[PDB]
Amino acid sequence: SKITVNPESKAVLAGQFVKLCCRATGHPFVQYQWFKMNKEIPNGNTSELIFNAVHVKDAGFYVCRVNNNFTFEFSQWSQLDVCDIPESFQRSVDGVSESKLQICVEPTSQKLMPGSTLVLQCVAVGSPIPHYQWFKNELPLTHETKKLYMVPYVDLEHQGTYWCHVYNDRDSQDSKKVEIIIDE
Amino acid sequence: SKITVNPESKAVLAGQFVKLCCRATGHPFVQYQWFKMNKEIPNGNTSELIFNAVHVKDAGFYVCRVNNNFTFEFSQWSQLDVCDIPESFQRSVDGVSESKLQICVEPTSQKLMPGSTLVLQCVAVGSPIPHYQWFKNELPLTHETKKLYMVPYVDLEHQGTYWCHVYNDRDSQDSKKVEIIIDE
Ligand SMILES: [Cl-]
Ligand SMILES: [Cl-]
Repeated sequence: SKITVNPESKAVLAGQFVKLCCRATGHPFVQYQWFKMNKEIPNGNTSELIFNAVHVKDAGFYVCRVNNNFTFEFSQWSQLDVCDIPESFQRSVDGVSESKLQICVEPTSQKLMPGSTLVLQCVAVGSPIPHYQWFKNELPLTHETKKLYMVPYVDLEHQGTYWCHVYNDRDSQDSKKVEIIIDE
Repeated sequence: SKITVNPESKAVLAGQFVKLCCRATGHPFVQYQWFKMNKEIPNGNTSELIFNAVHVKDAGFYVCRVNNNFTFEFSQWSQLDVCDIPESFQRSVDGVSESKLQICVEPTSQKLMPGSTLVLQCVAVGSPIPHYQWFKNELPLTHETKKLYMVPYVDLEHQGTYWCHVYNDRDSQDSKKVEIIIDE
């Protein structure tokens, strides 16, 4: 029959306790079957899909099929993103995944020389899944929408103040504004 | 602002004309930006994302972000599946993708010997995306939910009548019931 609760797309750290939920109107008098894409997850025949301690391997797209005698309904797709980061960044994050949007890894300030690789990282967790947008000197970096902002070979033109805008539709958080100096 | 039309997950053949749609309440007085996962699709700044002649490379997960001055809303994820099949199976399918659920590639009847590889194929197109479930002698084959049903090395026990149940939530279509003989 019809679905009351659809699963949320979310970003979590590896090792954390994570659930994905699907609840029908007929609950508990319906059948549930979870899928990671077209793979029928074995023993994922319950309302909520539980990863006791997520692994990066677990990241991907999930859907839940709910049936009731005659019908069949597929839930919305849920994207599970699993980030592997050192313990040193897991401050203010326990072994249970929480929905709150929060930056775990912040960008860094660097003095590089022309020809260096510039690597900028911003890792956040939250539900709904966080989105990224990198900025340089108050302007958004066209198409820079990942945790990583990388420049293979820097010119002097790459100098400036950088930050990442992390956001969903419940919250947003700008990362530290970092300074990238390019000289010799 | 709020979203009126969310994109549907769909399966299409390569070369076909395909659209993905997102429409907000504020239309046409809003901004649209499409994404293939976290990649900001360039020039996908319109209500509908158009693939004039899809390529397999195009398959994947898409979302549309709609903003209106203050707000931001992400649509539901859409799964685009692109199947590459010979022209000989494209009968009753033109160069424009249609929503109707229909089997293009059917399983085949075979007389194999113990140790053979048994390959069973069932390819369908439709919107919402079709789902598969293989059956043997009236019983569903536990966890066989892909276009392909493959057995690397057949025993005599693999003999029987097979078919694929293709389905979404608007329609379903059973494939030809095929006979698999295992002898010598
Ligand atoms: Cl959930
Ligand atoms: Cl659509």
